[PDB]
Amino acid sequence: PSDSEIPPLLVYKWTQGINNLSEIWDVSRGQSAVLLETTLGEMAEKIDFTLLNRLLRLIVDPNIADYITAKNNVVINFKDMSHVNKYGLIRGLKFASFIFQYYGLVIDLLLLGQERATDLAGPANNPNEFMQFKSKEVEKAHPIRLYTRYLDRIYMLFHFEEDEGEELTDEYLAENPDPNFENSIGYNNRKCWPKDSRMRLIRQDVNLGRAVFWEIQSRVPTSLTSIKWENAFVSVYSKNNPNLLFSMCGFEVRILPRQRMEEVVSNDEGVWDLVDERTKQRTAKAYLKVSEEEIKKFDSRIRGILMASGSTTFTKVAAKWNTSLISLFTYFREAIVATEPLLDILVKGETRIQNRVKLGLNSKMPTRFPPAVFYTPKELGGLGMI
Amino acid sequence: ASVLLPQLRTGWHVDQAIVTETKRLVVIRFGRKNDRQCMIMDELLSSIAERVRNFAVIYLCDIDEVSDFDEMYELTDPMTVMFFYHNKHMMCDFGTGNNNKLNFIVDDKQEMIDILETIFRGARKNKGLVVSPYDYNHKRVS
Amino acid sequence: YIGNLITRQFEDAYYDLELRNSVMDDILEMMPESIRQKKARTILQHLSEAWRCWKANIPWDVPGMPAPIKKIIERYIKSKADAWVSAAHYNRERIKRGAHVEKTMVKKNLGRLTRLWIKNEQERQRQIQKNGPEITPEEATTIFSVMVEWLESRSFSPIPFPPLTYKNDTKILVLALE
Amino acid sequence: YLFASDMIQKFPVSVHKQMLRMLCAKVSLAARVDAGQKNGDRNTVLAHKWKAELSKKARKLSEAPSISETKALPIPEDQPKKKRAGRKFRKYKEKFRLSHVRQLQNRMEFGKQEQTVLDSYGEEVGLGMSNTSLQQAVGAT
Amino acid sequence: PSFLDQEPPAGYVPGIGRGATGFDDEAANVFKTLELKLAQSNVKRQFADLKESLAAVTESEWMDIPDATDFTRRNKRNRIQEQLNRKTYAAPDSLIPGNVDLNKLTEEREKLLQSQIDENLVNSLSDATLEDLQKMRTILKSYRKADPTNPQGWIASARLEEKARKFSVAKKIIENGCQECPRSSDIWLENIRLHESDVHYCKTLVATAI
Repeated sequence: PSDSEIPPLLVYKWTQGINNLSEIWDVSRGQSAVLLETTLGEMAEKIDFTLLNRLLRLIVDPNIADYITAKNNVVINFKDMSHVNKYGLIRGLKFASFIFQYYGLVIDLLLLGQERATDLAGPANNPNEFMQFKSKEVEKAHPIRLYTRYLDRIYMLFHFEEDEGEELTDEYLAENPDPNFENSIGYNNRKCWPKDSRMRLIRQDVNLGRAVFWEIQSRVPTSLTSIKWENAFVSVYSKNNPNLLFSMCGFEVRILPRQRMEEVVSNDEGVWDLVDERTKQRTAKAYLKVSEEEIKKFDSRIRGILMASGSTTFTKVAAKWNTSLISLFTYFREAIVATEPLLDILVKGETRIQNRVKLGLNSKMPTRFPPAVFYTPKELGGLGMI
Repeated sequence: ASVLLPQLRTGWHVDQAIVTETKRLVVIRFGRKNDRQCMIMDELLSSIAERVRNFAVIYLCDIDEVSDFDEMYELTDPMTVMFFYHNKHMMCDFGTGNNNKLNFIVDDKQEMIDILETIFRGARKNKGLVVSPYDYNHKRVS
Repeated sequence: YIGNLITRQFEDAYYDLELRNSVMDDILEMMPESIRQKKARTILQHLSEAWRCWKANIPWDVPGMPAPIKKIIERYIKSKADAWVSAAHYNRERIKRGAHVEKTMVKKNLGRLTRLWIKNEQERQRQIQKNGPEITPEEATTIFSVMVEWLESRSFSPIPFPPLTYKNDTKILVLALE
Repeated sequence: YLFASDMIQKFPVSVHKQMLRMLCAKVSLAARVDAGQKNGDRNTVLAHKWKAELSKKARKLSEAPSISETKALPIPEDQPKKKRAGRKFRKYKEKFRLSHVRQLQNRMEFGKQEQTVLDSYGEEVGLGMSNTSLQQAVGAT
Repeated sequence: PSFLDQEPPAGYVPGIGRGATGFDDEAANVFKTLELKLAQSNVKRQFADLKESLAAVTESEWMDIPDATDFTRRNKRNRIQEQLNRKTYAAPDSLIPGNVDLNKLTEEREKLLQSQIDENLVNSLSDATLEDLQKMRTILKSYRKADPTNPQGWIASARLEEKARKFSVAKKIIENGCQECPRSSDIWLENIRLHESDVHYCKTLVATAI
């Protein structure tokens, strides 16, 4: 995260960027854009203090760096058990954010490459804005068009021609080869969408995505971070799949233009209209859902705030669940209207409190227990539920 | 259990054990002692016994050799827990519906200490029935 | 119903605890000697103490314990250990599902799964220190050359140690404290 | 060097520090005895009983304390707790007692929405009636 | 343990002992026979054969066992964590989230920093509530109608309802107050300040003001 864009603004600005790339949606000649999302697993746990320490000696006075690694080496204690952390970063430290993001810059430089990362950052004197390039030529130079990293999660947007895709697929099928077409097995597309929305599986696009991911995994060392296919989501926009699927900061984003729009049905409520800067018209649209992980996190917090945690009082439960659901509706906002499954978890969970408040009053089931007690400002004595 | 917790042999050990102690709070239990439900309550009442020693006290009573108090206190059950203070039955209000005895297991040591403390409070205040701080409505109500 | 009615009127927490009281009954029946109650108490203390030491991942070796008693204790804490690890997981999955969970069962599961997570972590520390750093000097050479080449390409002046008198110093301290 | 000796490395991980300090002490003393003794007549008995002492130290520090009888809670009896008062006791008790502004924060108005500071950490903080009406309009707290 | 060792003296049928409170034959045998006719681990075994392998331990070895000695020291750490959790405290009065600002905070304490060195050499508050602003409006109506001639009467309510309403309604009651006041220049200065125009209206304000 930067100090400017909140994660939602990172999602919106990101989609606007993909839409603002030059002729990214044209598959006519065989162009295939591949957006690879993957989380870097175990990274902060496998960070090494010697390498990390030298990389810090690059940034800062080695006194500060030796303080940092010296602080990352301490005795970690839990109840009646003690050890030392020799291997891996201690996140609870305050500078652990700077260390985390910088080591993430090491892995970024490995992913992008010296020349290409130089192309994204532009001149050091006049650093370009996020997803802004000095020229369409350097935009079209390397297969990587857009790149960004949110914590462990990394987002790499590729644009290939027919010859490029055929080359990488021929290479990864040269080292790989599996004539049984098992490449469709183990592939995990985001499953929270409605069928056709989810990207279809076609051997050329699947082998394209797995080929790119294999190039990336082979590009980044193993002893640094573990990049796993089951942790990686690879979306492929091509002549086949007119859906660009990526999960950023909890938002489930599918992107479809006006070009191929006729392939599927519009989602009506809860949508974004992506506008190009050059044409000054609406080029694409991005339909959104809430990710299954964020849904499991909300249902998680409800079951934990009610079924797991009892006793206490009423106004405290209504206030805690209240601020929880306010937090979620403020972070997701419009996507809640679009996502069907969570709108049920809302009613179910919101009913769990009324049951929790009723069954706190008495053992019997109230036939009709008036909503006016739950919904009423706390100033009047009500629970203040929203 | 069956180490720290004294096991009352017969109905005379039960009766006498109840009558002797004026100061402490007599906690009697009854269970088949081979049953999982009463076994858990035993292995809880060992540590609970060590904590509540100074005021309450715990006594193991199986129903094998003693059929006497079943006809009196209406005990069949997988297990039961009886309380007595000044040789008087201490009625304990849970959300189970049975105020006399508790047939349900509790999983929290600090909780069990809390309800023993509570019935000890009402006991000294001489109240026949004391309201347990917790509910146990939906928990067991067996 | 009615039959048993007139008849009577006219007259896993289970699994692990059963594993413990089972061994307490076995040891209880081992030697029926004198002062067997005190021995049962001390052996119970060795039993729960041993289980706590395994929970703390610490060698429990006692120089004065007899070999077969040490063996039966290790066997117990190994089986109890297996039901403990498997239970801490299966219950965790039941919590992620949200089907049936007990209010202090989720807490005890937090504790147990915690202790096994710390155990796995410090086990990883012991292994990494055992076989040395995973990073090879070739990989470190390449990646460090990449970072250095980047900082040189960007011409990045390194961050100095904070001076004795720094301009924004007091405001930075304010930001930290707030 | 001495930390690599068997005398240390044989005992568990917790005792290496004490065995290091005591060990270095006994090594200094032993070398001083060897420096005091002639080359012809030397006796190892001193370092022998010192080695026995270090063994006793390591075994005692290795053996943990026996479990105490579990401390029982006090009998749940209510007491008047007397009264006290005074500058001494009003300071020490003053750090514990909720202050007047904390009480005013615990008081919340009936009709109007109470004044609420939303912290960057959380929005749940109300100020209750702690601020006067006029004060609440100007918003200077 | 005394009553346990005393043994029962035959029996007292204890039901009546302490005064406890309760809150053909061939036929029976036949129906019992009818009920009859109509009604018709491993690791523990390892514990058992290990129990059999125990036999090598002599009683003289039994009399000596290293009891207790808890190696986790959860007794001490339990005592310390207990000492830490006994009491808590009340938060000081500086934690009421007024926070002032990092301006008065920083420029306040940086001069203290410079002093020590030389010796060694609306905020986040919720929106103003309408009823409260109604009390404001009534109170200031009273303080205005007290003396209309007081300039600080329309200036105090001027700024003071100017913060609440923020709008040209408060600005208008300020202007009417300037119509009542005029002989005082301060109400005209604050008047011009509370009006925003470069030329059109404010130059007329200056004209009337002079």
